[PDB]
Amino acid sequence: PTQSNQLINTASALSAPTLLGDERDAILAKWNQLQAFWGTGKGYFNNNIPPVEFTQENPFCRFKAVGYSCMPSNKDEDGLVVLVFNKKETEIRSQQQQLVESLHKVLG
Amino acid sequence: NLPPVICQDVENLQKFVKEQKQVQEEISRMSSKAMLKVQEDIKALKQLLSLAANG
Amino acid sequence: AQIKQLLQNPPAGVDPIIWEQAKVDNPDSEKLIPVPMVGFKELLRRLKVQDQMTKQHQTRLDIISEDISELQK
Amino acid sequence: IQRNTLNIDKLKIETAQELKNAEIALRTQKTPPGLQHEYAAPADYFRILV
Amino acid sequence: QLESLINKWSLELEDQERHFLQQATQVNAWDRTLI
Amino acid sequence: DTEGFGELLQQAEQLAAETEGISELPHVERNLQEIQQAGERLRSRTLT
Repeated sequence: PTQSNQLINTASALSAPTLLGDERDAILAKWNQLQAFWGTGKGYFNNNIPPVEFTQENPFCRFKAVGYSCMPSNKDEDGLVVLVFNKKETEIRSQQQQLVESLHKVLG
Repeated sequence: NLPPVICQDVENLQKFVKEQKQVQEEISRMSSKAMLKVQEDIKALKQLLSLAANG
Repeated sequence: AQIKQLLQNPPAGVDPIIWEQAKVDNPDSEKLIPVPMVGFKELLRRLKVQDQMTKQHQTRLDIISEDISELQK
Repeated sequence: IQRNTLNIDKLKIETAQELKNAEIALRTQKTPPGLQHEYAAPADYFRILV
Repeated sequence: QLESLINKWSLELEDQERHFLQQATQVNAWDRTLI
Repeated sequence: DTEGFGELLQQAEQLAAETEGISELPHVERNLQEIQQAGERLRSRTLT
């Protein structure tokens, strides 16, 4: 119901916009296609409906591939939780007892 | 003769094309030789470990 | 079950043909999982992690040279 | 008009290679000096120019 | 006007799509080398 | 490629030094015409 009607707006924006009322809508179809291919900007297609917002997650964004990643091999009773900090490791290691205290206080 | 927001999104694309290209350049500066040295070292340190083990 | 439920659906804006093919292109099926790459900013995020992981491999090879300097002496 | 065609698509190739040369100058300046030794492309340009 | 920027940003996309795919293949190799 | 015989020699000295039931005397590094004799002096035992 959402996705079905988003897809109809996207298909309309990429082939048959009706925003401008003459030959300029055929140039607007190319503008909507270009924006969708770059994965940015806005598919304007009718004066009565919001534009098709384009991100790099949109199907027509050409800047996509698949790559590879290792899965984790540690188990839930290993207790291993990762925290990433806005800190350099020499600050983390020198604060490490104060960080253990602070995490213990965050554990009540 | 267009809605003004379509000019603003032409200006937004004239920012975004540069943000992709500047990162395509940041990638086009990267070098594998540090990762090739890791394979250079893995041969040398295996041979030096075998000289140790055999001795 | 977690792996198979994840692989059952193409990620946001990946084409199904590319998502199914990337499960055949995967060289180790129980250590490794297919994960998308989207825009040059994800490629740069990988390359910066490859730079820092290269250094973290080097910092262990540096110590393996010290571990072998124990042995030969 | 055909003698214009072949001059135009020649000049299009000429101009596209000079954009590709000036991208080496644009990249060498954005490369930090601690990595500028890894970027062979200025010496590739001078070897090709010779 | 606009269509000249469109036809240029086609030629700067049929530029960058190649660099993206080559840099993606390069990253897929270097991820496997570090594994 | 540039990975010479020293890799394989280091594995050859091991195949000797893990069969050498240790003497009180070292062994002699035979010249190539003693090596050619030792091979045939041994093959002439084996083929009996």
